[PDB]
Amino acid sequence: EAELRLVKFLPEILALQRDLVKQFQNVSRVEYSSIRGFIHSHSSDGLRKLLHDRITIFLSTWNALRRSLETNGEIKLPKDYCCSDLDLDAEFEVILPRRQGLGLCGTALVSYLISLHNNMVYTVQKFSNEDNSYSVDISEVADLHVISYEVERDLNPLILSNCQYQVQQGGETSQEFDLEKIQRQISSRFLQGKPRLT
Amino acid sequence: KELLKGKKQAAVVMLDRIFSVLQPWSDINLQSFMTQFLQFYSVVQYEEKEVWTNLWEHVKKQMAPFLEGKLTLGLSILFMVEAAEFTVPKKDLDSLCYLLIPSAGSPEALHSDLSPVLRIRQRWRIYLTNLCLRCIDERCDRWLGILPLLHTCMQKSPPKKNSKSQPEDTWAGLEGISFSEFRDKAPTRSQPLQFMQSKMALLRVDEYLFRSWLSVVPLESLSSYLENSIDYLSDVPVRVLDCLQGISYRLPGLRKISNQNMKKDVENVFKMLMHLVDIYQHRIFGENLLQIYLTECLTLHETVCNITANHQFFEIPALSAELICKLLELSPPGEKSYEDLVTSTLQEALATTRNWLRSLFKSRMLSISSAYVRLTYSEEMAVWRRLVEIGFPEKHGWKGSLLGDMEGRLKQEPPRLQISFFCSSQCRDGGLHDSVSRS
Amino acid sequence: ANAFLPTMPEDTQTGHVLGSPQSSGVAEVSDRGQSPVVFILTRLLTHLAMLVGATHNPQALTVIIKPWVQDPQGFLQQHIQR
Amino acid sequence: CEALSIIEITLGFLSTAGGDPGMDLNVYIEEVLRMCDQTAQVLKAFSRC
Amino acid sequence: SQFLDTTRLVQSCVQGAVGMLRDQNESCARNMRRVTILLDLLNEDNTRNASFLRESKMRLHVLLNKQEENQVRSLKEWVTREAANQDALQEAGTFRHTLWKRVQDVVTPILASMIAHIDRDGNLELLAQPDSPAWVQDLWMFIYSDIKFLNISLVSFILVQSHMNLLKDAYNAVPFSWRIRDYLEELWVQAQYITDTEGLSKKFVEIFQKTPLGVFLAQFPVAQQQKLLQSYLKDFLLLTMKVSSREELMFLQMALWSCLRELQEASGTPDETYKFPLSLPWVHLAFQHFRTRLQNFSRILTIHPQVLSSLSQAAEKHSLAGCEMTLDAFAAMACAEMLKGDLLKPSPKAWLQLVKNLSTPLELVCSEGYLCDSGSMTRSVIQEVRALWNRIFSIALFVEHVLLGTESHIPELSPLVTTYVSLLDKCLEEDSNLKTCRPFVAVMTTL
Repeated sequence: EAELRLVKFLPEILALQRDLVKQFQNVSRVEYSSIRGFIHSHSSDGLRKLLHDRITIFLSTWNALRRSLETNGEIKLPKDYCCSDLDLDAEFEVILPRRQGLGLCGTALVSYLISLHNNMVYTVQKFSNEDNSYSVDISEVADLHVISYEVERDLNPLILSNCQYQVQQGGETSQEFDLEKIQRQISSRFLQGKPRLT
Repeated sequence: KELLKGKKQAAVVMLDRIFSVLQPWSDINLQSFMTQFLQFYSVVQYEEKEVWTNLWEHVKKQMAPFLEGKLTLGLSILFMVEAAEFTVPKKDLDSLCYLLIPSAGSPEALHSDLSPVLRIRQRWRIYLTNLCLRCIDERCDRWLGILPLLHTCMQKSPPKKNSKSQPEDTWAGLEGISFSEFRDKAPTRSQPLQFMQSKMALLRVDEYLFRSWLSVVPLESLSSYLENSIDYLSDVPVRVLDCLQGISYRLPGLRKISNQNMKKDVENVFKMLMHLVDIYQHRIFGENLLQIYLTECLTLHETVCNITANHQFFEIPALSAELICKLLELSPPGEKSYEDLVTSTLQEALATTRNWLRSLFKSRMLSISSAYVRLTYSEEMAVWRRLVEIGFPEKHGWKGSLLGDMEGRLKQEPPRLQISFFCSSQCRDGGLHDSVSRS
Repeated sequence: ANAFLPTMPEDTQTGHVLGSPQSSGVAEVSDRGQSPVVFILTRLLTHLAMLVGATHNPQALTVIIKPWVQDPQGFLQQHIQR
Repeated sequence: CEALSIIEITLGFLSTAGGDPGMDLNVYIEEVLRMCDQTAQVLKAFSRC
Repeated sequence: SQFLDTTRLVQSCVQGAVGMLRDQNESCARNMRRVTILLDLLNEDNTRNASFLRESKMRLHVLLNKQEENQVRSLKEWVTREAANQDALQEAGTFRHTLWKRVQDVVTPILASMIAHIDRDGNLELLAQPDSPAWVQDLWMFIYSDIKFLNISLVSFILVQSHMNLLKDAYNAVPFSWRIRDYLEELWVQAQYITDTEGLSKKFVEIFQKTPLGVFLAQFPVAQQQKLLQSYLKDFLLLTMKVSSREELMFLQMALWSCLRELQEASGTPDETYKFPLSLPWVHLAFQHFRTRLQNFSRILTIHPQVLSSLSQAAEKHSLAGCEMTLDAFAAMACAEMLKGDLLKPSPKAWLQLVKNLSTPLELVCSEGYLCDSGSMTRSVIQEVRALWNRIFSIALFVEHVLLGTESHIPELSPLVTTYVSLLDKCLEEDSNLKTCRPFVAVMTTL
């Protein structure tokens, strides 16, 4: 659950990676040392604060998820990547999405979110639906394609809406979780009608 | 007239009302005053001078608490007279510019504390630039203190090499001011150097101001600017890279040197630059800055060989080769990247010297024409003595090469007239293994 | 001495490879084959017996626990608190 | 050297696109990629390939 | 100057420049196509090609001048550096051919990088077409003749990347899609940071009219401006959402035209920024005001492809796209009519997959958070869509609760409950509102 809480932030970090691919399609030319020097190297102040918001989102997702990547991700990455809390004064090459050295951070994070989402939709799509051909690419992922909710506003009242109180004649109070109604409620709002990402 | 007296009383009480809300200091309050004055101007025998009469009557009053015993007054009166497009008197340029000069603001952390007052980085830029060009008429003394305000609300200092970034308005950071008619004129207004002598502490508040002050000073008063600012360079031994960039921006904009005055001025500037190099240390060259100094002194050599074409002006490339001699003879040995670097820069420097020497000697030597054989470039042996005497490292060339050049220049002459010239009291001063005499 | 210690994550990676307990990380979901209740109970009993051994000779828990060099007691107190 | 430059260019074209496996190499050179006259010797060489 | 035949040099370097380029290895390999295109339009006959030669030489001038400030002046003296290079002399034969091979090997990667920056997705063929009007070539030779609006940085087998994930030979109708889109989104971020969200459209159109592209497009007359506007609609939809059809793209172009006209119908009568309603930046305003209301519609056309065929009658029977963004409501109505037409015909199982996949978008359309405001006819259409979807969704609970149960466990009750499906269908067409008494009593008695 705690990793699907952060799939909402995936179009934001893909906006980051698309803007960096669109800006830095080169090799051995980017002369920026740290992230804070690059963020203050922009003149249009709204784009500075927009990049600040997206990089704060990226650092929060990275500081959250940096333990399952080196033990459950399919991309084997070393231990000199996730042994520190990243910040705004860290190195700049951790956000440019390469595939061999020190740029496996962004790529491994996006690929692991896609792999978690595709593993869970595969579990759903193997248990009951038994076939579907709805599959979208990663070129038009908006907000409405990923599994997004909140825990204190959208998860806790649905689950609290299905704890049933039973009282016998002798006088008791049994709490029962009728799992069929919670399954039908959780299924038909979040995790049905979603694609199978490629 | 009685309604206009009531109109003036309404104006003074509304100006007092909007001066009372100025006592809390935040941008949220300052956003409201532009809304209040726009509606005040929207509702106002009422000539346009009567609007400016009420504004000019108050502004004379608050100098008395503020000249002796204060930045918000100048920004407020800038909002008030930009808010009407109103001519100011020349004599009021003496007061309003002093309302902006950031006295008691000498830390830059206090300037970053004053920054959230002025967060939008675009409107104020046009406001400060129109105010600069408006006050650019001949009172024009205090406007140098407004530059530390307009250098703190934008990006940091670009450290790159010259002829890469852009010309002077981006390096200095002005981008709206046509200073080039002013460094090149009849300099009747030398009051900027007194103003910069008096107001020295403003150099602690930012990094742009030394650079922008370098690109505003005249040539005959630039050496005085470097002598008055030794201690600021003692605080930080990196701003001589900014001195090199400012002179490599300033030199090619000048045309060919034609008088003794510019000869005196450029020789004085080069002696103060060599003086401020050789006072301190090679701590100037720290944290691998050496390569950028080498590229700047090669560019400086190239732009000073291209503006000397009279050969009696050999003192200036002589200075510009002893300068690269001094900066080379100070650096530390680390590997062979430094060795290949010093060889390549010395080769290109001697190539530039040889290409200078081939540029203005476009005729023969010692043409006779009178039976009294004399040089046609009469102060020639001083040039060869001076450009040969600088001591480069002699594992390189500079002595096997330039002397071979002089030998190739000398055998173009017939032997009878050459031998008759060699003992004619113009091949004088046999100088105790003066090597051109051994040549 | 460099034994495959219990309840550690796995892709081997011997020792006690876990960060600071004041981390903003995920809630440490159970590994390759185990229920979460048995996992967190076994982690708790494991950290209690390592701390009992850590109060005797903390240099051996410096050569077992990987990142710090400063102290074992407060680090494991924060872990037992969590 | 001229022939090697010509054939490195044409292998750079033939690699990342398609090619008719007949079509004698001159009728590829002057009209399809519209190459001018470099030298007659390399064309008399490539005439039977 | 006459010191070198620059045209012969460029025409010699084209083939070696284009032969190092590669696409994403199946995305419409156009190397021989680029050779034919550039060699057709690097001549001096037409004034089009002459002006393109003069401006390409000006871009080569400024890019080599910025490229050669890094040189250490012993590589700027190229003749002396090349005469000292013995192996290149004895590899190229004589000296003048060796010098010309040197200038060819210098210009060739610069030209290749220049083609990799120009030919992003097909921008050259808009010059290679005939019978293209003056806005195409005039805007193409306005954008390429400006250095600061169109930066070309430089760098081997250089990669040029596609942006439109396009079909066979798209050749995007605006002469540069990506530079105007990225420039207008930079202008969007600066516009929504400077002012608030009340004068955002006014400040955005006025900050567009300030830029040199805006004062270039104002001197066009009305008809070329309108053609540019529909072309920019079509390419903006191909840029943002990858759409795998031609006629789905026409319906989305009418829908975003309806959105743009709706947003221009929102304000009553300022008539100073509505002295330019036929202008470019409105498109971005429409998308930034309506993005989910387009994207949901894209999802309702991507899961169910056949319903577009039903939409192939709808504008012929309603004449939509005139006043309000309405195609979501007729796509909802056509989809609910398609599910109400059959209910069982491929199989019951495939009918359950199809109705459970469209459950989420069709439930999102019939919500008051999605439809914020429009005219009263769209709201009336959503109440009938609500009622018909409530009927269809109640049938979906009935099927997935009794019919697959008796098809899985006890196959002796299906010809009864498959009759009671039609019995509930005949009792419910009149009142589709389970919140009152009589249909609730009817469903209990039918059960």
